[PDB]
Amino acid sequence: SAVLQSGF
Amino acid sequence: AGLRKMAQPSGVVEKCIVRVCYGNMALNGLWLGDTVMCPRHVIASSTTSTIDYDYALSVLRLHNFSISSGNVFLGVVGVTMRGALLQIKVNQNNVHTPKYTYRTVRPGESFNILACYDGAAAGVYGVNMRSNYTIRGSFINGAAGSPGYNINNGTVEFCYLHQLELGSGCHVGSDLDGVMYGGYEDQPTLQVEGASSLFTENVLAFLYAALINGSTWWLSSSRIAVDRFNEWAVHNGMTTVVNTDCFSILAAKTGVDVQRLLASIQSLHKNFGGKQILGYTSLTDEFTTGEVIRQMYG
Amino acid sequence: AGLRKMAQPSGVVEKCIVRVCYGNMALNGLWLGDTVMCPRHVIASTIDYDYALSVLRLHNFSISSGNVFLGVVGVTMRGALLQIKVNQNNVHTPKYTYRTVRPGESFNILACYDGAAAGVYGVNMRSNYTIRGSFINGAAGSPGYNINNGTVEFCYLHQLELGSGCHVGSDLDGVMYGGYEDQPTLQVEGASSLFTENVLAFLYAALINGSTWWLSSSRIAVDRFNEWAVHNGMTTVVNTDCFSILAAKTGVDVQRLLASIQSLHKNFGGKQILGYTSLTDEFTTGEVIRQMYG
Repeated sequence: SAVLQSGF
Repeated sequence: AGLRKMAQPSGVVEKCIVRVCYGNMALNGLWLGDTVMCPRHVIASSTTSTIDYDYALSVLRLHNFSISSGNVFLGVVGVTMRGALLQIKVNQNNVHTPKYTYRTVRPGESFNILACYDGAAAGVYGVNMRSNYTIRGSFINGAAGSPGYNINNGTVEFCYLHQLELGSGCHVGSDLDGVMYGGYEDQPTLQVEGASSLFTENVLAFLYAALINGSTWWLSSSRIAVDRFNEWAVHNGMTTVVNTDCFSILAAKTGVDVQRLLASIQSLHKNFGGKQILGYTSLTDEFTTGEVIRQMYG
Repeated sequence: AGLRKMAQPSGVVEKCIVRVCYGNMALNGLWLGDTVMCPRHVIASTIDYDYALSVLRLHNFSISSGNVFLGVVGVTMRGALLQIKVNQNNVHTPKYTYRTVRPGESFNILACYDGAAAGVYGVNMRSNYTIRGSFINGAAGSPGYNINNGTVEFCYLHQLELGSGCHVGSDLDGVMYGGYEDQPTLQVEGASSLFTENVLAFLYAALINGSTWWLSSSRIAVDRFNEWAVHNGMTTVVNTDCFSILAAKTGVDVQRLLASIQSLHKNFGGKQILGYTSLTDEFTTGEVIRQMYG
């Protein structure tokens, strides 16, 4: 599943 | 001598990096003039179910943003949606905005990745756009918004803003118009990268660079016509050769023509038989004819 | 995910490059404070550098940052470098130090021509004190650097290319890496062996990225491996404590990786690891941890 690479 | 996948100097682009934060989400943005571009998933309240970006935008609070360049915070004037990007109007111009353009890259083309975290550049490396519209990059969480660029005569040509990583661990961005490369979705859904083929014209460029650097053990004495090769390529995971005008100077430089190289490619595609070519143990299509010529000759 | 050989951003160093001309020679210099460092062969026509320096006229130098020419106040010899005192302070001089790199360590190359940065790429000092760079005529004086907590560590100024097309430079004290000469005389690079501790780092990166096809079930002790290494184009393993977190995260110890390295030598090339040649040694433990975890 695609991982949208923003962080916390 | 030597061949390295290199990047152009990053200094001009480093001054355009901002951190963009919204609620629990933080990623990077690109500050040009009085605008910040960043991936629109920074305003998603999930990344595990399917986002309605229009809804998310409609209920957004402009003050809930935190945009910063180092210690310099930027006030948000307005936000519009721009494909898979947010277009954020901010209250200050970036005085360090370079002369720039946008251009969408095509498969087979090379560009530079400036990998960023928390609004600061961490690394810079060259990449080449694959036939299935992904790049083989290196990104972890927080890297979204990382820009792709080429520098041509002082003008920075922006071509990529990092968006997501597929299941296979390869990487997908949008152009600066907000159009996703390869039509992938900025959703946490189940996406599979398509089939991928070696860019034969790039592999040719690599072999020419190998000859210029004195690697010759693999060079065939047989030839094969482009026509004939192309029949073989499409069954063997390589692209067809269209244009050979780009090999004129390299064939002139080496005294080796495209047809001998196509024959060598057929042998090498199977195996390198225990040996190396400029340190590679298999064929690379990461170098364009342009990079090779510039690296061999200036 | 992914593993790529990166360069640290080059912006802070880009502003320290100048073009240094003297007579017929042109190359690059590193301008810090009111000092320009460049390779001393800019003043050569074997070579007696003291004589060349004794017959030299300051006014014959042409040193420029962009289209701005700097006034040359003095020159002193500094091993294989010239230390050239100029009449202006580089206002963009970063916080910096000098450090000599050791074999196996990574740094960045800023490839320069005519006093301007053209390309940036990461490298790794090899066992025979050379680097696998990419340079053509005019590159001399290109700086190598590491960026560490806001400080620029300069470690390399490009000097020359050997017959085998591999590259040699000096540190910022003017000491040539490996003791090669800055002479037109013909010299051969010493034997180069794959840096094993780096190959170990790479294999851990591969595990972390889900590459396991190559993973051996056998094991071998470090010192028994080192005995094999020396007869097989590989360096000895000396430091292993830096693998502790990697070994912990993967469940795979060093002895098992050393066994895997031996097997990869026997069918060498039969498959890639993360798209790389199986026995890649350009990645240090630090680089892998930074890239996998931050």
